[PDB]
Amino acid sequence: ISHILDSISQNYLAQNIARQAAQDAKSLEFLNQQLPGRAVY
Amino acid sequence: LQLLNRQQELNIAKSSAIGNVRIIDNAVTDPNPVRPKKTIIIVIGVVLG
Repeated sequence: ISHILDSISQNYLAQNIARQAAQDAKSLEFLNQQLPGRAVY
Repeated sequence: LQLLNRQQELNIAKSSAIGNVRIIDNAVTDPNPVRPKKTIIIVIGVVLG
């Protein structure tokens, strides 16, 4: 049960620190998909 | 060039578009029916009788 509760806490931590970066992660994903005047590049 | 940069930023913002709504749990069905509640129906039958 202590192993399970540690796993729960770590999963919760990773979920929180992934939701925080979610918006920037998807922005970066679309920017990578969007890389092809040169000043804009 | 300033408008080009603004247009690119708006492209990124439009495509990302992550909303203030999050689907945490997708739908899964509880395999045990919520109706009829067999035990309470049989108990009510007993007590009503």
